[PDB]
Amino acid sequence: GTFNFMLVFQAEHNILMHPFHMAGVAGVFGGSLFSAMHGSLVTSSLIRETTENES
Amino acid sequence: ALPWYRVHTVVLNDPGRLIAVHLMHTALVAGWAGSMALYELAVFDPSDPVLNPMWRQGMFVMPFMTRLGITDSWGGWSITGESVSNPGIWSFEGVALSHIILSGMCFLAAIWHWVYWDLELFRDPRTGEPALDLPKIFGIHLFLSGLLCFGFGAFHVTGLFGPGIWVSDAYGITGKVQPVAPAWGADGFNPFNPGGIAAHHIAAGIFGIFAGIFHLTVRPPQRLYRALRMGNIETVLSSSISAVFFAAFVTSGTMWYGAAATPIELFGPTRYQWDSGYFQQEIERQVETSVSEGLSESQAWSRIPDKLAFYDYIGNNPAKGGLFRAGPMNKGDGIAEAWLGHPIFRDKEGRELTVRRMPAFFETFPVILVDKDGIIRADIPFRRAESKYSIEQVGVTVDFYGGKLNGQTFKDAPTVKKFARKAQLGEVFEFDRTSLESDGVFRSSPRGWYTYGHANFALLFFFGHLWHGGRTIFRDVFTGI
Amino acid sequence: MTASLSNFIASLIAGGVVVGVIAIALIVISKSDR
Amino acid sequence: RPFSDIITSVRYWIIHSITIPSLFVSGWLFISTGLAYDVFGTPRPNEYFTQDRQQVPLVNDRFSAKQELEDLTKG
Amino acid sequence: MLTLKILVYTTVIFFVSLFIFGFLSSDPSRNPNR
Amino acid sequence: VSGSLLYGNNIISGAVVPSSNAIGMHFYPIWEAASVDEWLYNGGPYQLIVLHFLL
Amino acid sequence: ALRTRLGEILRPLNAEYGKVAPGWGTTPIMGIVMLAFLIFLVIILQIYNSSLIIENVDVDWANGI
Amino acid sequence: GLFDLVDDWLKKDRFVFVGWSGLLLFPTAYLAAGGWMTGTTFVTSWYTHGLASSYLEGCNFLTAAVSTPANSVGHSLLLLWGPEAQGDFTRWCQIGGLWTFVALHGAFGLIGFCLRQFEIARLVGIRPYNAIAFSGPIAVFVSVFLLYPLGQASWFFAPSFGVAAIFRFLLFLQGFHNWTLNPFHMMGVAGILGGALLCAIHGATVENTLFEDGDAANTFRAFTPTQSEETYSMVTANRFWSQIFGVAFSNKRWLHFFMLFVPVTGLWTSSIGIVGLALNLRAYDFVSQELRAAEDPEFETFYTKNHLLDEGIRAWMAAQDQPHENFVFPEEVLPRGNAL
Amino acid sequence: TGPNPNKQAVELNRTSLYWGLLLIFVLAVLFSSYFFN
Amino acid sequence: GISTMAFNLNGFNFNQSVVDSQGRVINTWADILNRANLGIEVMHERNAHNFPLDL
Amino acid sequence: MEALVYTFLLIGTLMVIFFAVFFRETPRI
Amino acid sequence: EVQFGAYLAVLLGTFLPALFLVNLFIQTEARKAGKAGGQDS
Amino acid sequence: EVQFGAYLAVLLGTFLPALFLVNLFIQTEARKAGKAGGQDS
Amino acid sequence: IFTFRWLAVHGLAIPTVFFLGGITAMQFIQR
Amino acid sequence: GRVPLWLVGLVGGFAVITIVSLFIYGSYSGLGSS
Ligand code: CLA
Ligand SMILES: C=Cc1c(C)c2cc3nc(c4c5[nH]c(cc6nc(cc1[nH]2)C(C)=C6CC)c(C)c5C(=O)[C@@H]4C(=O)OC)[C@@H](CCC(=O)OC/C=C(\C)CCC[C@H](C)CCC[C@H](C)CCCC(C)C)[C@@H]3C
Ligand SMILES: CC1=C(/C=C/C(C)=C/C=C/C(C)=C/C=C/C=C(C)/C=C/C=C(C)/C=C/C2=C(C)CCCC2(C)C)C(C)(C)CCC1
Ligand SMILES: CC1=C(/C=C/C(C)=C/C=C/C(C)=C/C=C/C=C(C)/C=C/C=C(C)/C=C/C2=C(C)CCCC2(C)C)C(C)(C)CCC1
Ligand SMILES: [Fe+2]
Repeated sequence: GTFNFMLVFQAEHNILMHPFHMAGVAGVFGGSLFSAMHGSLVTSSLIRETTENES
Repeated sequence: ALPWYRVHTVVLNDPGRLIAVHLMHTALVAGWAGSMALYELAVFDPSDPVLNPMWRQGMFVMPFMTRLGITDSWGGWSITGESVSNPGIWSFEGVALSHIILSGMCFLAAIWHWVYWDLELFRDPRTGEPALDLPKIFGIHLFLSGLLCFGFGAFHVTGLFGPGIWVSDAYGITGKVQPVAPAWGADGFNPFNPGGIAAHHIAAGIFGIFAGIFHLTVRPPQRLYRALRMGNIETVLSSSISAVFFAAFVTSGTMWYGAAATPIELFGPTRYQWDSGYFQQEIERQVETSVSEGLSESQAWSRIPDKLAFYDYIGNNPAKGGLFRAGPMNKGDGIAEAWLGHPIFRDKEGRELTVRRMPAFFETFPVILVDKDGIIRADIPFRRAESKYSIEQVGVTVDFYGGKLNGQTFKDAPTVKKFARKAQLGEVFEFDRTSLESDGVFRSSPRGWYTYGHANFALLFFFGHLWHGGRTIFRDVFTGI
Repeated sequence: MTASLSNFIASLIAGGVVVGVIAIALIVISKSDR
Repeated sequence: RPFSDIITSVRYWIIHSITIPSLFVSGWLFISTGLAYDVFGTPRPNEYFTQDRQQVPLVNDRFSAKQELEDLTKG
Repeated sequence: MLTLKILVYTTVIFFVSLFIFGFLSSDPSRNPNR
Repeated sequence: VSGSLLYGNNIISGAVVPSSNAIGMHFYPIWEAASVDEWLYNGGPYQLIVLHFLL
Repeated sequence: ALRTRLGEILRPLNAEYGKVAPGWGTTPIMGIVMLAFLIFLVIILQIYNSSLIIENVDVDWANGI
Repeated sequence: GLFDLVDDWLKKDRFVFVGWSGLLLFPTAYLAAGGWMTGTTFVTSWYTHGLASSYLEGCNFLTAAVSTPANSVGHSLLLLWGPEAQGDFTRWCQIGGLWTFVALHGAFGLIGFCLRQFEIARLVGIRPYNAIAFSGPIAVFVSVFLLYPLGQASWFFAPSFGVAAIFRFLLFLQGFHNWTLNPFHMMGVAGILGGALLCAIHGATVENTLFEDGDAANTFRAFTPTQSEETYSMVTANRFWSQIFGVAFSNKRWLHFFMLFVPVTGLWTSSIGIVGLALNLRAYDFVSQELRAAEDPEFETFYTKNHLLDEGIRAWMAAQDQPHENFVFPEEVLPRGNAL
Repeated sequence: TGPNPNKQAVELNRTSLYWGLLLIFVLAVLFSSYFFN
Repeated sequence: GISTMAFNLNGFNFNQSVVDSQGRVINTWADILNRANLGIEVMHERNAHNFPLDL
Repeated sequence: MEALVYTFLLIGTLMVIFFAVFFRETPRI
Repeated sequence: EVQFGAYLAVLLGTFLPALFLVNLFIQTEARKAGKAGGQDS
Repeated sequence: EVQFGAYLAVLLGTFLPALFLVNLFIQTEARKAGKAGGQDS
Repeated sequence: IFTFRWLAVHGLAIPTVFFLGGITAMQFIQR
Repeated sequence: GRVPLWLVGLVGGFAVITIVSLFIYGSYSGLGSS
């Protein structure tokens, strides 16, 4: 039903060519990008306080 | 102590137990090969090798056995149609049983190597700790593999002391296992030239043997030893993963596009046979030459073999099934019975209308009839209100040539529509939709399944290589900055 | 030795000259900038 | 040297008022004279269709693409 | 079905009045600092 | 249109079908229908669920 | 620890460990070989792709039989 | 040694790190960006798609694109010196060689960027998790721009480098493959939305649990980079989220690893799905429902409605989407519903 | 033969158990219909 | 975007924007989007419509 | 008959969610 | 209608990994209890 | 021919009790290893 | 003066100004 | 540091506003305006 709603919305309204949908796609992609990068940067620089046979 | 994803790292510095674990993996693989062969033999139907080949029945392991020369079976039948009297040990059942025995012996050896882990062989006299001289072990194993490759190429492919390999015709009508002479020329690199396989294996043998001798003798340089960390087994793991997914990509590509190592008769026609009308063009050429020599159209079309017409059907297209449509192709359409004959569409003015065949992308394609110059002449209207091209307004007739309906013609309206819809997708065949309860949906080749599985495995192993190589390089820091 | 083979080997030479000029530039600077 | 110091430097603007407008004018003349149509082969507004062909000029062959395009792009 | 409407109208006014008089009962005073 | 599991649907095809077009924007609680069966025929549960979810 | 007969035979193969040649050893030969391998691979890839046409090599199904 | 001082100069500290990976990062990435810039400005798609995709022909930013080469050319590399073009830059641009130029150069620049991340991590002495995270976009690019066209008829069916061209790609895959129904796409969208969720929620939680480290309303100036103590109360945030949601984080390392993990695995699953589509092994139909609808004209779900939409979009789009097929569909053949 | 010096233990939190159970069940929910077809 | 488009303020419509000297229309990537939108539109809710316009 | 399997899977997932909220490891400082 | 082999696939893929994880957790807790002296050995 | 519900009965009745017993043995051994000091916690 | 920066910056900026001039001329080039 | 930063900032802003404005005027008069 969600997919049907999205397709009919595209047909009757042209959601893709609306700048606000573009802004939303940019926001979601940027959110994923920044989440991944922040997690990688924080976990990479972790003070050594454990052995190798331990999480 | 150890998280679940890190549990197999205890065998990192126990040369002995590693062997045991690799042996266990080898036993599992061999057992799977044997059991799969046995299951396929159980569900195989060697009745009609013309309209019910191995690839039509969903056989995945049988093509690889038949490629290298395994054709006979203990049941008395042969994959090449003939009958075998007293096949030797090297039949399908013999191969499966040999694999199962190998699996059992490898299992026992794995147990022994796990129990007796502290062997003095895996020790360094200078230090007294377990260690492996990887640059020397690599030389030994590479020399062995080069010897094996040379032997396989020179003896088991050229037929000097071997059965040979599977060699077929350009259209997959008459193919059988025979020795292949090597091709030491530019044509040796033609992917569809089977002599290239023998030439490659002989040359790559004589090449890897020399490489192995070099690695046995010459020690590594210090710069490379420090850079590649040639004292850590994990760099070996990462590089090996690299080579493995490279090979997987190559094999998947060669099967998807076809080569001399993936013959039509074993894995089925490729996707691109249907796009360019390979078999359709061949059929047209044969009919043209039979008419040119002088013969009736019916008998000219009746000389076309059923196998060639069966190749020109969209149900055999590997790029036609679905991901979750399980089972063999026969589950999709039923077992093919016989060819119905080639239909010829003519209109009132005695033209020759041709039904536009559906491409591979589409799953529903309209029925459209066009003449020799690609102009619409008839169709099946979706909305029959103001249609000016309907099959009834423009009288269209069919005349089947060379088949079950050879010499028959139809002038009625509904039957012409039925035959147009049937002929919209390749040739017309007779199927048995009751033996397996075949539903109305297509399915994919072993070609497509192999390509899909191996491309995905290669894509994952690229990531595996990335992670493991990164872990080798950052070993000292891999515990905390 | 067709047109395709000549073009292919000439492309190999173009790659060679590109790598060579990059290396020459690196050698000049790296030295004059210890 | 930091960016802002360079941006506010007078000797910077005395070398960025004879270089930038000249480059801009050259870019303008690149297509004002119509050279770009010939360099990249893109069709002018009056070269999409001709008197002979009134449909889209598609390429159908691969190893003869050069001649096919040469013919299509005749007029 | 009038009974069902009566019961739902009660539940709704029940909880809504609970909300309205809970936020009227000196809520800003309820706070970590005093 | 069927959207329930017991009516030949799976997890993906199943859905709670929105209310009927004849109702339109009109409020359709349970007590406005003459029978519960009719309320189900015109997609009242969609309205109930959506209004409660928003609140 | 547990010297086995086999182990005695295979001992010299694993005897030397960590031995290495100083000063770049035979690295330039490795570079030469890697480059020639790259040339061979691009030759093969462009032949198979039909982007490099050579006499007497038609990338098409043939009649081996 | 000559190698040593060259390596020293490459790892020199400056405004932008060059490194050994720079040698193939900078030229390839620069060439890919320049190829896209020239493509969406001068070269056209008249002879490959029968379209106009350039600023010179009157397209805006939303419609200009670098279109895929003509379908008549197969999976050829379209090398400028290749048999298809044989030099002659103009015909190389016209037949669509710029798409392959951009794609190949961008792929090698992408490899260079991952190598650059590895080298930066090694020089700074930190763990390389950043390269592992970046492996996701690499997988997406390889599966969509390389593997999918390779599995199809030619490069013509790969996505084109443009804004509207990507939308056409989305609609094409939905219409022809039912890509929304594929479970791997569902995993990908779950991962992407979860990544955005995690980013927003972590930002808000950290910013709303700051400590009293100043006297001004502006809380941005109460932080110094060379700080040892934590700036926000992990305990208070944990209690808040355990009282509201029911479960909360209690380990910053696990929190940030989860933030890394979610989007990357979403992208990897989506890439697996696309690789599956490349061979037309698509999750298109539910056989049971298709049957039960075929034998009874009263059964209907949203699923069958989606199938009808797919048939309509396919039939109405094929004629203009694939000009090389010379599809001609009369009006009475096109599927259409009622009066509309 | 002998006591191997490389034998370590294995651990799994309850949160890890919950994550694994949730993952397995959600994967089953996602793929069950497709397997049924 | 969704809220604004609920009141029929759709996205950009760059349909037949490029015209050659004579006047013939040259398709862009937006026109193929319009083609797909037409394909979806003429099929959604097949039996619901009785008049040419979807208002 | 598959409706039973779907219902069982959904209820099992809900039960797992229930156990992860009220039977969680208590985090201590 | 539906494939009668999925049942086995779905049920085994649900139960076997779940029991594997439950096993891991139970043995972890048992080892933890054994390490600390008490009524449990 | 045969009932298609037995498959589930036979396979579940074989696997679930077997995994239950394997679980019991594994947790017993883990507790025993935890009680005795050593490399295992 | 010609540091790597100067280079990279100029290699990114010169084509940018060239293209901007070209694109402006186009906005007038009217059918 | 002779020219103040915000002066060159304003000049650049005026230039970019001009260029972008020339683009919309174009979306309206010429190719692509229909
Ligand atoms: C390091 C940077 C780099 C990299 C990785 C690439 C990579 C690529 N470029 Mg490229 N390019 C670059 C810089 C780079 N470029 C620069 C700076 C320019 C501007 C001049 C260009 C301009 C350019 C054009 C115009 C084109 C490419 C193309 C290509 C692609 C195909 C190239 C090919 O087949 O030749 C491979 C070449 C080699 C492998 C040569 C390597 C050097 C050899 C090994 C030296 C030794 C050979 C020896 C002399 C031979 C001995 C004899 C022999 C018989 C054994 C490929 C992706 C083509 C393309 O993508 O078309 C779609 C294309 O048309 N490039
Ligand atoms: C469309 C979405 C999207 C874009 C545009 C994007 C962009 C970027 N991501 C980067 C990084 C990252 N992204 C990451 C995770 C993610 N990134 C995601 C999604 C995106 N990431 C997602 C979903 C994730 C979650 C896994 C990580 C973890 C990183 C980084 O570490 C890295 C970074 O440092 O960011 C600051 C930057 C490094 C680019 C690069 O390689 O430069 C080098 C230039 C190259 C390789 C040339 C590009 C060639 C391309 C492939 C083809 C040409 C394309 C044209 C130029 C433009 C076409 C435009 C039309 C299609 C409209 C760049 C800004
Ligand atoms: C001991 C012994 C013996 C015996 C042996 C045996 C009997 C064996 C068997 C064996 C076997 C019988 C084996 C089997 C195996 C199997 C396998 C190993 C499988 C696997 C599989 C898998 C792993 C899969 C996976 C998957 C899935 C599930 C899904 C999809 C995806 C995939 C495909 C991945 C003998 C007498 C000889 C001798 C003496 C000793
Ligand atoms: C391809 C090729 C090549 C190369 C080339 C190059 C490299 C080029 C470059 C080029 C370039 C490099 C260009 C650039 C351009 C740029 C531009 C055109 C830009 C624009 C911009 C704008 C428009 C902006 C906008 C905006 C934004 C984005 C945001 C904010 C706002 C504003 C509005 C400001 C060569 C020669 C090798 C040859 C072969 C082919
Ligand atoms: Fe943070």
